[PDB]
Amino acid sequence: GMKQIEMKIEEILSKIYHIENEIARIKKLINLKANKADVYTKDQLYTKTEINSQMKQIEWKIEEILSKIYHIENEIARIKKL
Amino acid sequence: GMKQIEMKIEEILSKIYHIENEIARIKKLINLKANKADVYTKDQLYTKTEINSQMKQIEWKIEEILSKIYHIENEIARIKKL
Amino acid sequence: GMKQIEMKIEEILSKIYHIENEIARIKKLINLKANKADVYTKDQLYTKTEINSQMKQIEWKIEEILSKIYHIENEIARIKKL
Repeated sequence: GMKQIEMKIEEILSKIYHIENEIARIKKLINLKANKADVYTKDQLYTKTEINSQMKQIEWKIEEILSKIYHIENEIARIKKL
Repeated sequence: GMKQIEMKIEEILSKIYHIENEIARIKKLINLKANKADVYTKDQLYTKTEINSQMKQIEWKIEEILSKIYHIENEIARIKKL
Repeated sequence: GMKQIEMKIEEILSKIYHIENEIARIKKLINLKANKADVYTKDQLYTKTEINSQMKQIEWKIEEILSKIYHIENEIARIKKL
């Protein structure tokens, strides 16, 4: 059954051929992936949404300050009879 | 030694079987990994700790301003004899 | 042609040997890659450059406020003839 062995070998060669192709693809895919060492994880970062919320709170405080200052400027104008 | 060849073939088939299984696993693993193109690296980002430090400095400045404004309001009250 | 079969088998064994080595390497590489589940993507994050721009705008507003307050302090000094 030498011909039978020859058939099993060709089957094996085709399996290997497709595996080698899949490995070539995999290696390329892996090179497009980010390393753990080069990135930060979610626990280490604020999102845009979170930063926006923090910034909006600062804006609010600044606007309250601007209103206070404007009131003071008019209080001064009143004191100066001006 | 046809039986001997048959043994080597079965050994090879089992090696291939396990390789194919490992490749299937790998492909699934890879699909769960983040692409370099979709993420920022550490050099491009501030952490929560860094943002917190920056925000705390802004808070400090705002509190110094609020204290200045409160002093000015009382200076005005004193000028008004009020 | 038993010797011919023996040659094809050794060729196959060497192909498998190198594949197994490449798979071992791949598995190690994959373990160094970041998971999608553990990271944020670009659309979800501000970069250092963007945060710096936002912070610089806050600094600008704070400096404008400090200048306003300094002017008011001197207006008060003038009112007090002091």
